[PDB]
Amino acid sequence: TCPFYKKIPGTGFTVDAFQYGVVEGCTAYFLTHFHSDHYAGLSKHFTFPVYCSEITGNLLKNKLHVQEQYIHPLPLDTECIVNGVKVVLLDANHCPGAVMILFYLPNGTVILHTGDFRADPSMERSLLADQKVHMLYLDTTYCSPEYTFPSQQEVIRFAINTAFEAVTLNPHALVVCGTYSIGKEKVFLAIADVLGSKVGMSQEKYKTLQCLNIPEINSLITTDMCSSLVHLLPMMQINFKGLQSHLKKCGGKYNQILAFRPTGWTHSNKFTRIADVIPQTKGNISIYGIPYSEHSSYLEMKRFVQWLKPQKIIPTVNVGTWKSRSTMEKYFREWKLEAGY
Ligand code: NI
Repeated sequence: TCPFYKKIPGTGFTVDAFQYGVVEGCTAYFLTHFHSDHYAGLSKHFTFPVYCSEITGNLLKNKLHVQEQYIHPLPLDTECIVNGVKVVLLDANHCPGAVMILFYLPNGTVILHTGDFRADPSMERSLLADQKVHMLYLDTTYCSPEYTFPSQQEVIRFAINTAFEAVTLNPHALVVCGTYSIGKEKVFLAIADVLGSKVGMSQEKYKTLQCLNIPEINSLITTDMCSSLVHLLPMMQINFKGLQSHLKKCGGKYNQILAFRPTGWTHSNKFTRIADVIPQTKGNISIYGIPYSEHSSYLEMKRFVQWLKPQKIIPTVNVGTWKSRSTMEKYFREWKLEAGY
């Protein structure tokens, strides 16, 4: 059945709750972003109001074939009324089109649902600064102190410098980047830019990227693999067998692959700096795992919450085990006692 942490009290609303059938009493279904664990259930047969960003609405129409009459896109940073309740959508610093949702309840309670997010100090100067938030529905993906990672900017610097050096030493090397969802576009787009290439990809992935309102996209991507030296493949194909196979398909145009896997966290982070990352190599294939995260580190999450000072926190991630739930509740109490709220 629909879990309580997907329901917004005092409303008829749910958040990211499309795989439970008709949720009894739900008058509006919000979708925070286009990732499969969150949209699971949606299709052309859905006949209830879906409330989302413009970009998520493009993807629903084009990829899932949801009918237009049931897609209700909202502008960001704008007070809107939905079934008699004031709401605002905020940028979540996740993947393209991802939002947080502020609900202003008729009784005066204010609720923030972060969806999936990477907390950032820039959020401290949005419409969130303007009133108190009582309840926070929190993306707790990496809510443990072991989870450190570098800035996205540091990671992209490493990737750009590594790719440019490789291809300049060997003009016959091919760069490959893995993907299995929207997000993390900066990785392959930044590398393509430094090399003076477009990124080549399948027709399905090109279609998906053409829904994202990214500026000058027609200048950065292509379905013509022959004209491109940065290729995108399914994440599943980023291994030695899958890459050897891909290299055969390129007909002796290339004699080396440098591949990138933009993972979330991996336990090389507890020890190793970005400067010190090394690839796994077999023959003329090298694979780099790089820690490009679109979720908050522990310290970023902690700073956001200690700034916001919510009265109650409802975790939305890692809620399935008692040991996880209890650990998270201990951190929330530490944060509250350190900061004084
Ligand atoms: Ni997500």
